[PDB]
Amino acid sequence: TEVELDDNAFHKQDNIFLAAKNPSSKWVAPGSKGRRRWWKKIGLGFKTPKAAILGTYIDHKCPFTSKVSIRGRILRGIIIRHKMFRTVVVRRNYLHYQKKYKRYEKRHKNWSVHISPAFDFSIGDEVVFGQCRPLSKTVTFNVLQVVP
Amino acid sequence: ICAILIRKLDFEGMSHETVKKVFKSCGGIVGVRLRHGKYTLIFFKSNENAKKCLEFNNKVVKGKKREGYCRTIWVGPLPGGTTKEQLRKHFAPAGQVKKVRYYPSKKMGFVYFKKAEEALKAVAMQDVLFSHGKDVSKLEKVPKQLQVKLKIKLSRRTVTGDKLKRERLYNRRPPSEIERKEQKSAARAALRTAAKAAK
Amino acid sequence: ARGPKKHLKRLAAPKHWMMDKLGGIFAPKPRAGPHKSQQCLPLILIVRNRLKYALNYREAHMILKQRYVKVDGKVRTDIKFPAGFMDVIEIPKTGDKFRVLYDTKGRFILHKIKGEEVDFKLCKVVKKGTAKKETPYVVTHDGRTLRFPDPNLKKNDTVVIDLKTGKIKEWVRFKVGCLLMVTSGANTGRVGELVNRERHPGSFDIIHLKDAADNKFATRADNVFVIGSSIYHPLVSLPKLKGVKLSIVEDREKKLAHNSKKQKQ
Amino acid sequence: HLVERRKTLNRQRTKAALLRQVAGRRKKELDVINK
RNA sequence: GAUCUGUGAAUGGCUCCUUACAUCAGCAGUCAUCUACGUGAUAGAGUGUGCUCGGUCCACCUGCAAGGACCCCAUUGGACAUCCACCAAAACCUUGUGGCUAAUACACGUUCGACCCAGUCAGCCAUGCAACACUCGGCAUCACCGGUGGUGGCGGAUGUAUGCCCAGCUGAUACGAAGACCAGCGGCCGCAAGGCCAGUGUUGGUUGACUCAGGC
RNA sequence: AGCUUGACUGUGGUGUAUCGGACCACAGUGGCCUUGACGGGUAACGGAGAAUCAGGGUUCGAUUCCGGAGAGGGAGCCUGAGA
RNA sequence: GGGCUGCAGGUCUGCUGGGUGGCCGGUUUGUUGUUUCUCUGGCCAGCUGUGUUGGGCUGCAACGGCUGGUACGUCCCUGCGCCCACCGAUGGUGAGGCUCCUGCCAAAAGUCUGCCAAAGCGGUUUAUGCCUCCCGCACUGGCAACGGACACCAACAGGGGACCCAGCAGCUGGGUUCUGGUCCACCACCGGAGCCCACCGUCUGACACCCUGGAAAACUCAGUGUGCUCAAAGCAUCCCCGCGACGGCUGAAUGU
Repeated sequence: TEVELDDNAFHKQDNIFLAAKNPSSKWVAPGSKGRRRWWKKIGLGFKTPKAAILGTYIDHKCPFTSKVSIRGRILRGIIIRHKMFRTVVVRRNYLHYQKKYKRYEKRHKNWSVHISPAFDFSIGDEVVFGQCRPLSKTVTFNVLQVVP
Repeated sequence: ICAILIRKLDFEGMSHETVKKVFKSCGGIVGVRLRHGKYTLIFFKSNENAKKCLEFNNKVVKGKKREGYCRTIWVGPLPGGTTKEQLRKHFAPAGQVKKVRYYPSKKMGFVYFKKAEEALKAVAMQDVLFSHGKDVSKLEKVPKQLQVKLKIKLSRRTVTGDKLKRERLYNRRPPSEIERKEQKSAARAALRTAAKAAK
Repeated sequence: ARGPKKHLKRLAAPKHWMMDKLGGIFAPKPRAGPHKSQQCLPLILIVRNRLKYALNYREAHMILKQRYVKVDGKVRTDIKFPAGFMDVIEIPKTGDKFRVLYDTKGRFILHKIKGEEVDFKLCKVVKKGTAKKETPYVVTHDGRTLRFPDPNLKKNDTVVIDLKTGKIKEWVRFKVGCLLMVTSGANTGRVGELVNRERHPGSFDIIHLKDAADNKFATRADNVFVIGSSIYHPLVSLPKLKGVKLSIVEDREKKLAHNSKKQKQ
Repeated sequence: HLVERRKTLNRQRTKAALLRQVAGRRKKELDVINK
């Protein structure tokens, strides 16, 4: 789906040298066909998707297979829509308490969040997304878990 | 001089010389503990080693102990492709040679002669340079100028230590290792019996 | 036009300096030395306001540039040098020997000490890195480097350095049971043994401490300071209350009794 | 020298304890299977 | 006094015109960064090839594989200031020219601040299967005799300091059972032959996380 | 009551001290909105705070402390660690 | 859910319409009298003790002065104390770990109602300047250490050295040490069972809300202490000394 990229350049992974004569088994994964893949385990109590570890897609701005570090807030939202490429709109309906009238308001916030190609998701699924460096004008969060 | 936790200075074979017996003891700064036990004894340790501690006192021989008793010699830095026969040649003028054990992983050798005298002779043969065989008629790098020392390591005592280690091994594993031994002798002789038969 | 600011207003001064708000518009802005600006005492505050040798700013400059105020075993002439926690301040011409510590109220006191206590210091490891040519070092809270520590000296430990040589003399682990002191937050200046460390990966771990008597408080792991392997062996002398904070009714009664018994004469 | 000495000390001690166990376990069970 | 150089003038003081998620407050991140003063450590550059090759002095033959005699280390150069003198302009906190004369200015320079080791080049030794491959030598691809290969070592030349940049490697593991065989390498029984497996120490920091630190 | 067309995302570069449509080239058609977008107004610099205040709240805060902006209006720079 | 062994009151049970005072519990305040105890400085017996002066501190103790003079057992209700229903885990490594048990069989009695302990018996088990790895690779290193009583000579097994002999570190012998008679205490290594910590893995919705803890600029506000003459304030003051001195305790809490 979004594993597809442009055919204007040869998209390779940064830290994997594809023409190594005698490479090591450090990135030979325990379920792959010998395909070497650099990945990491972001470590705030999250699990690296098997799709990321054993996949073929190339994604900078992916938190598992690229230099993008997850640090800062980690929020929970709902996928409003997926109409950008590898980016997805996420909404947080929260309740803001007005002090004078001792009641609450329905408020919301959207986020252009970056879904890596390691995540299966349908529109409406819940998402936990952690903050990364600015990846675009509005994108500064990566999707760390999709919950059906 | 054996100093592990208890320094033991020695004089002679038995309590013959024994003049530093009370000297160290009444030595105020140097030693509070006193010297005896058939040889001189302290439980003390200062910043030195025997190396010069001997001359520190400068009053006696300072020679238990055992030397000149060896039927074996150790030979030192030994070029890569040396051979047991080459060592036998290199130590033939010292006497008749009983055993030689060449260690390439250590670049050394053990030469078990037949008599202590031959070993003493071959320490004197430290001066002689090496030549695996050949002759001194042609000169090159082959002169190696080995080192030679005396060794307390004999055929009998190595036999004893060998079985001592083989049975410091487990009690149940040796036979299970022997059941690994017998299947090797079998499975090797197996296709050997089938070798000449099938052909 | 903007760069680094050079002044510190008297109101914006750290409150743990009992700076009087009417005695001047400015306060001496600490220099960027070893200690943090809000966890430090300027040498002018130690010389003029506490140990009133200097009657004012001019005489403080004089005393300090005359090169006889020694802080951590070396002379410091900067009137704004940020002397902080666990530093030793000697004045030889006077025979003064202090270790700057925290009282139970969270202020910097100058605890008078003796010979061996002045000949070493106690500093907590905050960072552990490797420099070029494979040089393992450990950065402490006094900002110093200690370019070759023992390999088994992990981060939150404390170290006993000899202020003469500047090398490491001892070190104390941060495991549960160690005697410990608080250096920030509300509970600063309190001493209590470590009871348990709650982990919070990605944020601040929390440390639960049992006071010398039986009280219990909590603080942050980057907020604690190890002093001693246990409550029996403090690696440094300790002030009058020994880090035992009193209740506020107890403190009020203590102040009242002191004032009354003093007025008695 | 410190790190290398402590590495060699570890090897010396670990091997010593291991051989102690090898000659203790399998010489306890020696006589207990004998009699 | 002056002057050159260094450093400060980016702080402070004033005002509230602008500015409506903008500013700001509290919280948090920099694993996406910069840094004078301050402070704690650090610091070994004759260095584009093994040598010729830091500089001169000889050699040999489209260079060499072991060859030499000295020299460097009591520390550089050229300016422009203050000064003197002639001055342009109505002025200007505008300015020209000529002659000296300084440096922590500017330029320039660096042996003894290393030693050893790795590595790179070359040579040699001991011993071993073998007639297979690629060749040096003789002929215009059918061809006849040497050379290199395996293993274990020694060694003559040097001893590539560091930052930036690019590429490759590393930056581990913390779950778990046994055999055969062919090569080599050890060790054991061995005079040896031959068999064999009881011994057996002579590479990893940080973080919650890294392509990070550090190292080759 | 609809707003936006570098507008929103992506790939490859540029530039920067650094991330980033910040800029560019090529692709796509996105992005916000009655939970008030976009626009307009300023008896708008923001906050700490001030005045009242049973409680809940009301009004103010140019002004000393912190942050921002400016130096007649604009804009461009050099020096420097920093404008 | 049944319940109730077990504290106070209530279910129960019989009462109380007396007028002062000192003494005693406790030290309650200005006093003395200790000095438990650090600390202080020398002297004195080769920095540790030993008495000591100075203030600190109170195990306190009195003196005027004192003030303070509803009950057992019984049916249950909470605070707890229990018996009686049915069907998050696991795996490694260390930590510059802790605790417990720990040689053989086992009387009777003990337990579960044929298994199993407690706990004496008996001897088999243990004591170096030594041993072990290394022995010329580093190894002067690593490893390993659980008594007395009574009182006696000598055999034995084993280990050990320095000097000399015969033949294929050896024996052959001869030329200067550690265990032999009982009792109690022990019982090492090896191992077993938990607990605590740090790290590394596998598998079976999210929040509001309330409570608790941790984090948080000052000035202002509230508030603690303090006679700037009071007050608004400030963060300082206060005490000794006045005959003459080379000072002392300090405070600047705390909160919303």
